[PDB]
Amino acid sequence: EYPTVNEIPVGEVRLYQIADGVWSHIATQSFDGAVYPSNGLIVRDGDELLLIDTAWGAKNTAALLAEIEKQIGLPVTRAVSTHFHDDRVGGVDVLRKAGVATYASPSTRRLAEAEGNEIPTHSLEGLSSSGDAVRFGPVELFYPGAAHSTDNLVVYVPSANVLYGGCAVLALSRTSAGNVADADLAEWPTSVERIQKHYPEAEVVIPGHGLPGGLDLLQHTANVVTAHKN
Ligand SMILES: [Zn+2]
Ligand SMILES: [Zn+2]
Ligand SMILES: [Zn+2]
Repeated sequence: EYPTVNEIPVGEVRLYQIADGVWSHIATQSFDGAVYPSNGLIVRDGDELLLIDTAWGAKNTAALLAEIEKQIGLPVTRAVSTHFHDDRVGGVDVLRKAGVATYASPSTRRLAEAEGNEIPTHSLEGLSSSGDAVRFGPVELFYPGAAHSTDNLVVYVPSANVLYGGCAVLALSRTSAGNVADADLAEWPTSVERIQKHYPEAEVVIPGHGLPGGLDLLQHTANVVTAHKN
């Protein structure tokens, strides 16, 4: 029942309910000759919402806000981008203009600036080194170490044991490590191991692109990245 890339035209956004007050959002985008799906998260924060990642671009993110209004009907007040690529920060300006407080680590902000991407405005403190974790409303933010990018964060929702891996975690469908332009292939398996050790009770694991699954998405990722690296 999870929305697939084949089912979502570019410009449309789907929501998928994972638990009471937890949704993923799914969008698609034209990239490097293909159409890719992309996931983010929505977590209820009292009578407000916390958004994890944009929907990969301004038009997609505007559609996301519209979809949230008609499906959930609570305001997005804060957003966190989990690394500096456009599928995570592309749309930050739309969010900011809509009244949303956009957040990222200092590293992500720096890298977004350097890449010419939109820059989340507010800085997350306490995430500078491997293994660091902080609470942020209804979620925990965790820096597992460099992986898909040097700055990538993962997000855990303890109310539902939902682990949002973002792009540091690969879907089972991936046969390569994907876009590795900014990746640390040497560190990535160790960073996955940190996630495995810190979140052993995760029920659901959501990758940055493609279908959610269980904990074996983590070991899958380590396996693919190690094979790639070799
Ligand atoms: Zn990325
Ligand atoms: Zn602000
Ligand atoms: Zn990605």
